[PDB]
This record gives sequence, structure tokens and C-alpha cells, in this order.
Amino acid sequence: VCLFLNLANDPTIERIITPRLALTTAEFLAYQCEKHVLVILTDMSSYAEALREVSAAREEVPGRRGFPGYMYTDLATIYERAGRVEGRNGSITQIPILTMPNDDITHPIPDLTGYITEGQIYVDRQLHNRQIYPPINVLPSLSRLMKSAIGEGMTRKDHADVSNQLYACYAIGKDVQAMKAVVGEEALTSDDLLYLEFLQKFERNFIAQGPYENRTVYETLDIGWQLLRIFPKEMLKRIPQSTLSEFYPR
Amino acid sequence: KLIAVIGDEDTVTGFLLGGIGELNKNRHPNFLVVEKDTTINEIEDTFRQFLNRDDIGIILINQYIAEMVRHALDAHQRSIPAVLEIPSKEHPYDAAKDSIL
Amino acid sequence: RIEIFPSRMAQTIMKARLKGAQTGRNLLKKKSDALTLRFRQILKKIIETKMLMGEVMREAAFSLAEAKFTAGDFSTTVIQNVNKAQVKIRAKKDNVAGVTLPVFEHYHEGTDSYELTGLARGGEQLAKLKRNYAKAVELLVELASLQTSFVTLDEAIKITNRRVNAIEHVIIPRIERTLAYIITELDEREREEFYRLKKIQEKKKILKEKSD
Amino acid sequence: PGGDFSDPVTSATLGIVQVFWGLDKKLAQRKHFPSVNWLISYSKYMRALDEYYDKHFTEFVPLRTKAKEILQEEEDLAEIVQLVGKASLAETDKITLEVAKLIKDDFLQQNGYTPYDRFCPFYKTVGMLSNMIAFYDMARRAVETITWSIIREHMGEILYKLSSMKFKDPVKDGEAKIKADYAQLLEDMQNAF
Amino acid sequence: PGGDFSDPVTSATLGIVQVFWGLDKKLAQRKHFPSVNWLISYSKYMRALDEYYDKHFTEFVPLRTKAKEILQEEEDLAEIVQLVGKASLAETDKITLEVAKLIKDDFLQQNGYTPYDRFCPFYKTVGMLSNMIAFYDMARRAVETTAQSDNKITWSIIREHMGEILYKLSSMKFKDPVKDGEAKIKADYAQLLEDMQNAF
Repeated sequence: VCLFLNLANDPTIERIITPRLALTTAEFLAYQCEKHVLVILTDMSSYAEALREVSAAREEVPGRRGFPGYMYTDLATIYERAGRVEGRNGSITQIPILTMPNDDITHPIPDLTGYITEGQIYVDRQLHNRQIYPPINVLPSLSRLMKSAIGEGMTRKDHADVSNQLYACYAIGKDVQAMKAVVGEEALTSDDLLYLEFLQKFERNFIAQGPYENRTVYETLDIGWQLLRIFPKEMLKRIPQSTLSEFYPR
Repeated sequence: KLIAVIGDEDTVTGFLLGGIGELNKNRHPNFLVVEKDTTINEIEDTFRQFLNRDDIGIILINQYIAEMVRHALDAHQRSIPAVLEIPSKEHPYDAAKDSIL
Repeated sequence: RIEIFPSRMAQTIMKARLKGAQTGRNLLKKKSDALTLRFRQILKKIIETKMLMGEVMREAAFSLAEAKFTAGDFSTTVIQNVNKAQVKIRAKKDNVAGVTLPVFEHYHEGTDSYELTGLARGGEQLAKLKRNYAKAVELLVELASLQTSFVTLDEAIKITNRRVNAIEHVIIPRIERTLAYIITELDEREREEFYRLKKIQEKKKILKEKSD
Repeated sequence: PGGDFSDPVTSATLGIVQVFWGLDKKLAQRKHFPSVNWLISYSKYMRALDEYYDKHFTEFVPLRTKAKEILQEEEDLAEIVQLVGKASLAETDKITLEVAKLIKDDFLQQNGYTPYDRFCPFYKTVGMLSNMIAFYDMARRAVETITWSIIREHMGEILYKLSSMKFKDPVKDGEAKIKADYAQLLEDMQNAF
Repeated sequence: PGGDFSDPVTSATLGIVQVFWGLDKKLAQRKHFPSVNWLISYSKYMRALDEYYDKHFTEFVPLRTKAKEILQEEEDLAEIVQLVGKASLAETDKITLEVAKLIKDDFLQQNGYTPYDRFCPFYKTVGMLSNMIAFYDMARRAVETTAQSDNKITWSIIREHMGEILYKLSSMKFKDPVKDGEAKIKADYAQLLEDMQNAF
């Protein structure tokens, strides 16, 4: 890990040359040495505030909502120094952490990054106050290249299908919890008795990974089938019959 | 908190024998036998008499008898007391109070 | 119809007002749908039992022919020595979707009144006519417990499906076309400060070349 | 009072500060003092403190992780009861709804113009949190089998003792700690019923 | 521009003008002319003008106090019947919803191109308002005093029986300027038809 970090005390011109210093070593390690680099750009929303100070230092006019007009280039200059090439077997992967203010996705920092990047991961506040530790919301967060990234040659054969079912059973799990408060806990349906216990096991056992608990992709899908031990066979409509017969009985 | 019955002659002698009748000498009897020579007004007031009483929970009445007092029970659109339509020995239950849907 | 003043912090307030009214409909939609599903299967239970009592009231009234044909005439004896009731009602309370529901409970108590009736001729064609009409009144209080349950649901599904259609067609399109007004009124001030700031940018240059 | 997270003096503040006690105006309309609302407020200083907590106050961290749970599980249910009406919707979640009202008026409320509530020490603070969460684990298992409609005024002498713990003198050092031990064992007899 | 009164021309005007006749755009789709919106409009000449009113027209200050009030209670009850329906409404409020609707086509509507409403004098204006408010005041007593005991007036009694007197009210505005002293007599004559029917 080659960390370098810029405090709030530090000069704000150094906050612009920090992602420039980040990727130009991360594309020396990926396109001049053959490593697989992963770049983490924390506090992105604090980067565009350091772009606003320099743009208003040379006496420019502002743009939409204060941020300058060329921010879609300056973000694309540091987001699109990624991907992998054909001449070498190196690669560079970006996870830019950014905090949208006041839960507004129409803000120009989480909107102009939605046109350059490839799908979001949505940390939620309602999950955090319930005090599961990683607050990753599964419903509004999709990975765009998730289809290409998994498979039998990559990680596993049933990974393309158990991820399609865990999200789908969580979707039917959500309105069942809202149904519990509107009619009653026992008189609703015999179907919703079983989805409601999975949501207690999906929240606490699967996505409430501990602070130091490492968990491989094989250890993840083992919990992925432990939660699908519930909902006996031919309820899981998304999983095909080939991969369902192999992994579900154990 | 008792049951009322209009019915007919052969109906009311079976349901009194069932054990639903009560003779209130103060207010009124809780049943009304209808013969061949009972006016429709006598069925009309007694339907209103059973409706205004607080202790009446069910009003049993044959649909063959309730067909002429259909206009009065179509004005009763409350939940309590419940009006029930029972078959006679002629023309059984066909088309009463399932007509709300 | 516009509600309040635009152009700061009312957009976030109206986005809180919209989000509450968006799932407030969907919560009340599931209430009105579970009420209708409770109303749909209670219709068939009315249908399957209102023809079933038509057989029981044909079977028990057939026993009325099995009845005074043997033993005289039960048309003045039974209608002249009744004082109190033997089978009564108790008003219990059911509940579905948070709506209180009246239900009638069977309650036989107190005495017999036609214990000594016939007794010298008949009395076995009677008191099975009682059992044919104690079972008939046992079924008919269960159907009265659903007849007063049927019409109280259609008074609570109509005053719920209006509140669905009041939120869906009045409250939300008043909030939605208010939120489209705060956006443009923000924009008509964001280009107003672009004219005042660019006027100073030109007046800082004209004052500069006057010095040069 | 306004511009909650969209104000360039507040939006620049939240990127620097670690603790943020949001004073809410909805609680100040009902004169809830202090007016800190417990949802939008935060503290980044929860990892740096448990090394101190597991030395002195070893009981506190398992209380606070559930003390913040109860205040949110009531928050969604308050959006339910407002629309569909209080049919109480549950019994395992009704006990959470009133042990939160115990928290929002006895634990969280604090009138600073009294000679007792103007400063609460930590052993008076972790004492009230231990007692009012021991009512929450014991009445959770009590409905694993009774209903809170029985419990509410059957344990009314205990619900008065939990609401009256915030009146003790700040000079009662051992005597408030015995009172914490006294009121907790009296709930143990009632759950043994 | 666009019918928006939050405008730097209008907002700088209303700090200077004392009277403000706020016209409405919804009141011109429905042909309600003149389209003066009676809720947002105001005037600050009233306290200064009742001294004139206590000399010439000595009954009009209690008239507009109830005439503005019946238009005030109609607006709060209009939002009621568009959400929860008019079936659950009370009887002291259903009489309010009719006379305020009787005001909105008689009093406030005025066809400026016909010979009788192109210019009305002030005795004609105080004339038909002294009757429609007295009608609301008399129909107040038909619900208030006999409230529970008798099988009372449910106002469908009134609306199907007093339709000829309401036709005298709904056609009172048709007095062209060929009659001057006759209009005050007809104002008390249509009141005398309104006077006797509370006994009937």
C-alpha cells in the first residue's frame, strides 16, 4: 500500500495535485510494471471544493451550483485514468469515495461522477443507525460490470445466479416488513412468515460483516447459500435447475 | 342480545323451538308470525321495530316475505343488526343482499 | 398550486414532503389490497354457506313434516308459553388491517322452555326437530357473524380507497408541480448572479485599461 | 434553524468536525430540552473511546449499541401509527415503542435549572441506561411465551421507579449505586413471576 | 409575467397602494367576471369609510363582516369536500356551501355588457346583499334552534320547497336603471317572501 494523504490544514492547491500524484504512480505500477493496482480516492466531494477555490482565485465566474463549468473534464481526467490495456497484463481499478451533501444525488459532484463512472455503491444512513457496521444498501446500488466480472472461470459457477436471488429475496423481504405493521405479525400470509426471518438473517449475518472480519468470495457465497437454505426449492425462481441441485443440498 | 325472527308460520315455530324467542311484555315480542292475511305495513313497522331495538342482533326473515319489504331493508345500510334471508318451502334464496357487489 | 417561497431550503423540505407522501400511498395501497383480499375470500364464504343453509333449512323444515303429522299441531302450544331466550348472542371483536370488526358469538344458556311439549304423543319427532333447529341456528349465527362483517368492510375500504386516490391525484401532483417551480426559480437566480458577476468582470477590465 | 446540511458555513463545517450535535427545531417547539435530535447527529469518536470504556465502564458499550437501536425502531413505527392508526401492530414491537418513550422523556430530557439535573455524572448516566435497558431484555423474553397491556400497570410501581431515577442528588456517591442495584433487582422479581 | 404576484414590480407596488384587487386566472376559465379573487384581495380604506357608512347606508358594516366571513368559511370547507367527500358534512356547513355558491353567481359575477349589470348603483348593491345575508341568518335558525329534538329541517326541506324564493334571490340582479324607488320596495318584497316562509 502506497498511501499519501492531504490534511485539511494543508494548502488547497496540494489537494488538486494529490489525485494527479495518485494515478501517475498507479499507472506507473500498472502500465510500466505489471501489477494490478487498486486506487482509492477518499473525500472526492472535498476535492471539488478545492477545485472551486482555485477556479475563483484566477477570477472566473462560477458554474452550476458554484462548481465551475469544466468540472466534467477535471473529474474525467482523473476517473478515466483506469481500465486495462492490451499490450500489458496490468490493470488499475478506482473506488472513489464521495459524500453527497444532504442526501442529494442531484448535486453536481454525485451527478457528474455518475456519467463517468460505472455504477454506484450506496452507503445508507437508516442502516447505520440500526448499527450494522457496513451500511451498504443493496437495493439502490448496482455494479455495471458485475455480469462480466463473475463466472466459472473467474470465481464460481453459481455466483451469477445466487447474487440475482439474494437481491430479489431482499426486495420481497422489504415490503413484507412494511406489511407486518399494517395488518399484523401473524394473520398476514404463510408466505411472509418465511421472508421476514430471512431479512433478519440478511441484515445481521450477511451484510453486517464485522470490523476486522476478512471474508473471501468463497466464504461469502457459503453464507449466500446458508441464507438460501431457507426458502426450499422451487421458491427460488431465478436460479436454474442445474446449479440449484448441486449447491443447495448439503 | 338476542335473535329476532319474522319468517313465516312454519318458520317461526321451528326457531322458537330452537330457543331464540323472548316475550318482553314491556316493549314487544321479539318475533312476528305472518299469515296469509297480514298487511305489508305490519311487516314494515315490525322491521322498523326490530331495527330500533338495541338488544336485537339478527333479524331473520324469509326472502319470500322480504321481497315486499325489500325497499325498507335496502334503506337499512348499517352493520348492526344483521338482516338475514332464509329460504321458504317455496322459492328459496336467490338474489338478496349479495347485490352490493 | 404553489405552496411556499422558493429558491432555498424549501426544495429539501418538499423532497421530504414528497417522499413521505410517496410511500404513504404505497403503505395505504397494501392496506387497501389486503382489505380487498380479506373482502374477496369472505364473499365466497358467504356464497358457499348461503346455499348450504338452503339445504339445512330444507332438511330441518322437512322434519317439520316428520313433526306434527305424528303429534297434533305445533302452531299454538309453542307460541304461548315463551318468556325468556335460550340461545343468545355475544358481540365479540375481530380485527383485520387495523380495522375493528364486529363478530357474533353463539351463546346458549339459562333454561329449557319446551322441555315438556308433546310428551304423550310425539316427543321424538320433537326434540330432534330441536336438534335440527339448534344446528340450524348454530350455522345461522356464524353467517350473521359474517353478514355484519361483510358490510363493515365496504365502509372501511371506500374511505381508504379515497385516501389512496386523494394522495395519488391531489396531494402528490400539488407537491410535484411545486417542486418543479422551486427548480426553475433557483435557476432564474443562478443566471441573475451570472449577469452581475460578469458585469464586474468587464468593469474590472475597463478600469484596468483606463490605468494602462 | 434553517439550511440543515445545505449552507456553505455548515457544509464546510461538517467536512472538518468530528462531532455534530444537531439542535432540532421540532423538539424545541415542544420545549424538549436539550433539543438534540438523535438521528442526524453523530460522533466520529466511538472507535477512539472503547479502549477507555473497556477499562472503566465495561458495561456501557453493549448498552449504547442497543440504546441507539430503540430510538430508530420507534422512528419508523411513528410513521406507521400516524397513518394507519394505533392498532399497536405487534406486541414484541409495542414494548420497544414505550421503552423508547421512557428514554425520550426520562433519559434524554434534562432540565438544567434544577439543583440535581444541571449536571449528571457518568455513573448516574450509565446507571439509568443499564436499568432502562434491563427492562428491555427482560420484557423481550416475557413475550417469548403475557402481554404489555397487563404489564403496564402491573409493573406501574417499577415504571415509576425508572422514571424517578433522574431526581437523585449529585452528592450521593454509593447511595445512587445501591439505588441502581435496588431498582434492577426489583425488576428481577417481576420477571420471575 | 405568468400571473405570479411574487414579482419585483408587484411586491414594490403593494408597499405603496392601499387597495389591491387581485385578479385570478382560474376565475377567467370559468366565466366569472369580474375575476377579483376575494381571498387575497384587501383594502385599507375600511376603518376610514365607516364614518361615511354611519351617515348614508347605516347597515352595511355588519353586512360585509358576515359577507367576508361566509366566503372565508367556504374556502376551508372546499378543501374538505375535495378530499374526504361531501357526504360526511354537517348541516350548519352545507347551508354555508350553498349561500356562498349563491353569492358567487349573484353578487360577485357581473356581466358588464348587459343593460342591467353594466353599472349598478350602491343601493342595488346593498339591497341584494341585505337579503342574501338575512337568508343565511334565517336559515341559521332553522338548524341551530331545533337542532336535535324534532324531526327537523334537513335543508332538503328548504331546497325543494323554497325554490321560488331562491329564484327571487337568483334573479334579483335584473333591475335595469328605469326603476329607482321600486328596487328598494322589491328588496323588501322579496324579503317578505323570505319573511313568511320560516313560519311556513
